[PDB]
Amino acid sequence: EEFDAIKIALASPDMIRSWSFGEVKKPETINYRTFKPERDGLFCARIFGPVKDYECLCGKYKRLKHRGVICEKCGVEVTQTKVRRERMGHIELASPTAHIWFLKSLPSRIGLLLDMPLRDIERVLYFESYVVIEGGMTNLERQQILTEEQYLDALEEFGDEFDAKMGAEAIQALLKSMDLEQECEQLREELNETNSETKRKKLTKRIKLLEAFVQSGNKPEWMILTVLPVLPPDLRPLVPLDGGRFATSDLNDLYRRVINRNNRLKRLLDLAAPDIIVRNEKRMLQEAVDALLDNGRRGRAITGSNKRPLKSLADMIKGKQGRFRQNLLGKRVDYSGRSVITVGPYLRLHQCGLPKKMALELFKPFIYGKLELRGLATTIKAAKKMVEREEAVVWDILDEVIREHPVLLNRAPTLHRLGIQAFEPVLIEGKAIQLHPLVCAAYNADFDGDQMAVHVPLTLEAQLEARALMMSTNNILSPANGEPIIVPSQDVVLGLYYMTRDCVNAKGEGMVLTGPKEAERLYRSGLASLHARVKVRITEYEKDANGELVAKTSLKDTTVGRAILWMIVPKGLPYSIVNQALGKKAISKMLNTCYRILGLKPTVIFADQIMYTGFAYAARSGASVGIDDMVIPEKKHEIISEAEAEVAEIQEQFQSGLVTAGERYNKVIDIWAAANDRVSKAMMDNLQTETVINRDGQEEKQVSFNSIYMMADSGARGSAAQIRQLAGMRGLMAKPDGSIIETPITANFREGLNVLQYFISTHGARKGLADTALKTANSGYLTRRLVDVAQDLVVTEDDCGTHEGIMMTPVIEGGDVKEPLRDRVLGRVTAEDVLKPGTADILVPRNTLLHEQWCDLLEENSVDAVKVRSVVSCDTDFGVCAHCYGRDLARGHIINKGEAIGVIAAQSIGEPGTQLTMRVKNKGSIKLSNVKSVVNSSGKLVITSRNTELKLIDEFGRTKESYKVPYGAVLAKGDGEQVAGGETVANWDPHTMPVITEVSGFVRFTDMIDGQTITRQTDELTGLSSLVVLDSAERTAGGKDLRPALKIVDAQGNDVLIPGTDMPAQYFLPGKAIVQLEDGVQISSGDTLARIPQTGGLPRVADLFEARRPKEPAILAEISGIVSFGKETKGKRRLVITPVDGSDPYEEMIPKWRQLNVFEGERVERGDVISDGPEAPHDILRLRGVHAVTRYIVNEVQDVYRLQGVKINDKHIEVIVRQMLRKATIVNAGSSDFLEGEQVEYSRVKIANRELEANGKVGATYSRDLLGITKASLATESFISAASFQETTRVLTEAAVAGKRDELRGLKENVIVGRLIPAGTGYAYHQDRMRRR
Amino acid sequence: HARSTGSYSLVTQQPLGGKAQFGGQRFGEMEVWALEAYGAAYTLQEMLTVKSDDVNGRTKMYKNIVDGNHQMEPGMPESFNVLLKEIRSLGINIELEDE
Amino acid sequence: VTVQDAVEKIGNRFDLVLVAARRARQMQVGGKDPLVPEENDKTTVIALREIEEGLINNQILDVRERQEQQE
RNA sequence: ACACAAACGGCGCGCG
DNA sequence: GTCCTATCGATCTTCGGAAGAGATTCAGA
DNA sequence: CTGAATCTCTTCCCGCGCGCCGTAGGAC
Ligand SMILES: [Mg+2]
Ligand SMILES: [Zn+2]
Ligand SMILES: [Zn+2]
Repeated sequence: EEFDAIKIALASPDMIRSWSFGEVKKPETINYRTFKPERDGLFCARIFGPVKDYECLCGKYKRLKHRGVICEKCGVEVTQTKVRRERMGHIELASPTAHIWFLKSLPSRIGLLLDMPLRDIERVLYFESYVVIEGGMTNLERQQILTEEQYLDALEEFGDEFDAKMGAEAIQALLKSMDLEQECEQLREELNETNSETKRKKLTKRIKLLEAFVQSGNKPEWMILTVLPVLPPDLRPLVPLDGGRFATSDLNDLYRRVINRNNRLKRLLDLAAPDIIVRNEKRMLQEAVDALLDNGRRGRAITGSNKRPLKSLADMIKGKQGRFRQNLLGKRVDYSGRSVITVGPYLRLHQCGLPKKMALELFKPFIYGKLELRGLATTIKAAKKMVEREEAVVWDILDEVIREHPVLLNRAPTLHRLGIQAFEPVLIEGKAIQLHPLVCAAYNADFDGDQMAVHVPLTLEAQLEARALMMSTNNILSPANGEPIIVPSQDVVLGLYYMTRDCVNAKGEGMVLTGPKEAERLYRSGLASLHARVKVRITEYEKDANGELVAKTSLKDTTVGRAILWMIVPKGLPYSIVNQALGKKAISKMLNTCYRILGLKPTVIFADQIMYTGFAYAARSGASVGIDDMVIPEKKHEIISEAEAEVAEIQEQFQSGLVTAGERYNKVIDIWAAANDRVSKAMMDNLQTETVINRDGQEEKQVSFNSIYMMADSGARGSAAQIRQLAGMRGLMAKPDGSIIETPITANFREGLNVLQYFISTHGARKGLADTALKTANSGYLTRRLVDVAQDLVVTEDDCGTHEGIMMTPVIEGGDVKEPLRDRVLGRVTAEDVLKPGTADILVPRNTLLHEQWCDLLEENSVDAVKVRSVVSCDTDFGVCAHCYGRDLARGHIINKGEAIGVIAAQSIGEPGTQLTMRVKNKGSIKLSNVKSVVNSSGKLVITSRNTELKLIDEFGRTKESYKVPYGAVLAKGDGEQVAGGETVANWDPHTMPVITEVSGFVRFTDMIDGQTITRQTDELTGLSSLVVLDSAERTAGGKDLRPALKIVDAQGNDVLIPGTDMPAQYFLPGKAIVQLEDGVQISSGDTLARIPQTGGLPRVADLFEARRPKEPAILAEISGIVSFGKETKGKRRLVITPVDGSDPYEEMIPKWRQLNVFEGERVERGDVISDGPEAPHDILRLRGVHAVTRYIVNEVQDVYRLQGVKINDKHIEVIVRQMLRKATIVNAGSSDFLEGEQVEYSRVKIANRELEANGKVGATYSRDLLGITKASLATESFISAASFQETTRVLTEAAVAGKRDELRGLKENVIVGRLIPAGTGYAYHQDRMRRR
Repeated sequence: HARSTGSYSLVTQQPLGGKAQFGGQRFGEMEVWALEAYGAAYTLQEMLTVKSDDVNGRTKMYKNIVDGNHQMEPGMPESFNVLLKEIRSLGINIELEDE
Repeated sequence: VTVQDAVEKIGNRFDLVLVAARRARQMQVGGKDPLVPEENDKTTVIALREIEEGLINNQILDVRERQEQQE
């Protein structure tokens, strides 16, 4: 039926009665002797509904015809039993009762309204302390809580000049007493006066709550339960585990307790029991209800004899076991099966093989239809009866049914959308499901026993959906990167690699062949060897400027295997690519380029022929491996013995005392490192070199045909490390602590390890397994967080309208680049026209899709950076615009509108995360940045700037290099000088911080006070003793009072002015500065005399996305002003930053231990590092956020994967960033009813300003806010999604008081209710559905 | 193991589980995301509504297959009703909005 | 068959499936027999073939239904 | 009368 | 033996862990 | 009204296969 939104509200007591169909009186369920439901009890038929079919228990009626009559004997309406599962019943509470969630939400909803702390009101609720009301006639109070004895004595003081109450009754009375609207206005007036922020925030929370509460349809007094609903019995079934011995059903048990607890209280109320007893009873009643809801939020959970905590109502909803995960977001599905996997070489890429047994089952409904279409089956049961036969005709029909029907196969757990793909089936006699080898790799299938699950699409729409998208032929390209995921297997690649290799001399070598046709025949006859060298005539095709393919013929010198393989190659590809040994490297780019040149359709067929050929000649090659293959270098013993002698010298020298233990230790490992590497040199060099061959007389050397070398060299499997261990030495090894054992594993594997050596290796092996075990668990919980926040985003616009964008550069770290700008700009769109080399000429339009050729064209030019539009900059409302996203990785061309990119990005990041772990240099020209420097008496330039950087150009005119040059460091290179490696950049102090006499003159102790501020440290054996400055935080009061500053002087009696300004040049000093160029000594501009003292993967990326402020962040400047100290250091040190215009009186509190890049008179600008250390992203957002923080975050995460060499496309990260700052903060009245200081979702405020400013009305001023993904997701507006994510109760409460209404935007909401999500296909329908609106 | 059709659990109309009982395979939560990654939606709709959680639709689907139509009626996942009842069984009032 | 080409004619993956299904149900139970020849294929493929030719398209389908209503 | 069928919740061990 | 009947809540083998943000809370300023 | 040193209810990959196993107290 039609509906569009979900709304949340608090049920007024009558509303429960409206839902009700009967009061449940008796705390009993069934007639245990003969199991009728208990009338008036937890399963009363007439309250809920008939137990059987359509008929009552007293059998007054026995057909549908009787619909619509009570039976006077046993009441229940003659109706379908299903109604029993639907209708609810109510309970009458003996006394008002408090709902716990509102009480004990982390911000106590009731407490906040009351402005009374959670702990206190609890006393009143539990009848252990009174709360007084209407006591203004006396010393008593509006709502003061008081001790029972305080109350009782107050009773002696006053008869009834007050009222004192306990329990929910008192709470509800207080709520009823609230002049709630005036209270908010009363508080609003207070806010205007409030002079302290800590007070303000507390206040702001309250008013906002009250405003929301009143504006909502909710009224607080309803929160106190008086009538209670009880779930329909069928939803709380009592299955007969063993006949009369039913399985436990907690919810019924809880009801049982409450009902009995309620009844017993009723009795005493009837009897008018003494007050103390009933008071206790009231609490015990509250206790039971409390348990019924949560059963654990109270001090102690209740448990049965089984000693397990009973499952409260909330339990079925909340958490991992909750409905959301248990049922809604994942569910068991009919027409499904699981099987063990196998590889079928004969299969074509689009095909899959499955067993007949499963197939016969899976398509039974289809079979019946065909049988009855055949007319062979008189009825369904007859059809089912025939199928039991498994008769030949059944198989004939099954083949007809399955003739082209697509099917779905998925491994578990899925990594990404490639994890599930569609296939066309073929039938198999066995029981395993057969998979094409090339595809399985993408699935990450390992045949060590992996199982797989199968599902069948039923309807026409699904079948087309499966064939159009999921079918394997469609999915050759990875979506995380527009690169072929289909690159052949280890075996397939190796066979071709062996085939493509050449032999210096071989059978049949040296003939001339007209073409591959005779080449195959000659090899097949055995008259010539596969890799024998040969001359051949060949034809190849070039596609013209438009694509028309024309042929050319030529002769080539080649090995035979290459010619035959060329026959498999389709037209339009140059022969040269195959005229070489083909390892996985060559095949990878060959296939990739082939597809782009020729398209998809030739590619898929081309892949199959490659796959078939590789297996065939891999078998012929007989590429076996044997122990003899592992040749060991004789140098292994020699180097080991040689190295051992040297290590003994180091140990002896330590015994001599000539070296420390640490130096002794680290020198030894270095000796081992050299020894191992020399072994690697000998081992690796020999194996590759191991072939000497005769060619028409005389001998020659060629790359070895050794099995082991071919396997590693081909890239099929292993690495140089593996062979080094096996043939060389297992090498240096470390404890679980990471400390290297001072002796490596000198032994290889070809010869066995010694016991201790092997025992040592166990530490490393287990550690690797240990890390993997927890990592795989930790990474999954990360991905779940990712998907939730990302899911909302969808491309809906074509263009958002922005001309703005971010600028792209190659990462320039560790000197020059470590990535190409070519790869990153690819597939994006410009923000502005590209400036051609030279000036004023534009090379590319302002919004060109930067596909391959233009990127090649750009890099051909001298470009260094380019500006591109971004999804974060995208101005789209409730979504994204296509042009901002640009190319689709899985399609090459621009994206189709209506696609939810967010899930794609999340998955793209998710898979690689598992692979993480949880356990002057060159030629160029010089350039400087953040430059401030002066020239010293030595004729060289020294840096006065506190953030100078060095960068270098390649004399082509493009710049790629960067370094930080310390403050006070002396520049060896000026003028933008040409430079080469070894011409080191500068003279700098990497050990300690200097202080520079920037002016030229005589250094004086003017205003540098002896004893109190500068003190002669003893300096021990030096003989000479040096005056040393002492810090404010350590020196006597005199150190504070007479703060010293290094001041130079000239003929004026004071330093010549700061160049261009009459200010004194005194350099205000920190402590530990040592001065022996004492008063009166000569000094020049820029000279210095001071020397002041200064991981992992998955967790690093994790907290980054959650954007946690680091443990101890760097201290950064803000505002453009000159700094100064005053509020002398006591706890925090205070500094004033004064902009010379507008807002001079800005000052901050700063920790004492941090070193400072400025002291007292330095002019500093916003965001400048006062100290190094991890930056809090929020402040980056605060200072210069949108573009800057994006680049910062993008680089940081990219580094983790760039370290691992994982080619994640950056644009996906931008998607996450979009959500991170989807929120915004307003500080303005503007001209809209947003609170003067308000936090909002950006889109809502953005559009509001669009109309508000279009009206000419003052738009509100806002800043965009940074939320960790976890925090952001929970903050989302569509509560349903957040409710399903985690911390359910804290979410629902949020919706409750708000009475929020959900419009079911996004995917998750639509998924839950099951209607078509706004995905590619569904979006079109949803788009048209709104067209109906 | 394979199942085309079979009984359903009382507390929730979703198919039984496992091999001992003739249960059906669980479409994992993560795998839905993968499906969501592709633009296919009708498949997903059919997945939960027809194949998992709609007595009315799946029965009607059953007949249509015998009728050779291979068409589904949209239906409404039953378990969703269960959740609504439970939430409504709390002190929360929750409703569906027509407009 | 595997298309990877008809999408060019209609220009969108999602529209291709949506439009194709619309046509498919016609030949499934709606009548309006296939326009492309038959090779014991299934209607999903048969309709898919019709668009693969560029023979059938949304605009033609819109024309086809509205003109047919007649009396 | 032309029709249902045997799981609710835990624990241990293994699996990719 | 079969079958009926009313609460259910103390003292015993307990502790077996730990990251991260809203109360309530320690020291004056 | 500032200060940390104090403070507790969220979360802990996806699926699968067996095996066992579930209120107390009493007409004597
Ligand atoms: Mg495996
Ligand atoms: Zn009756
Ligand atoms: Zn845009």
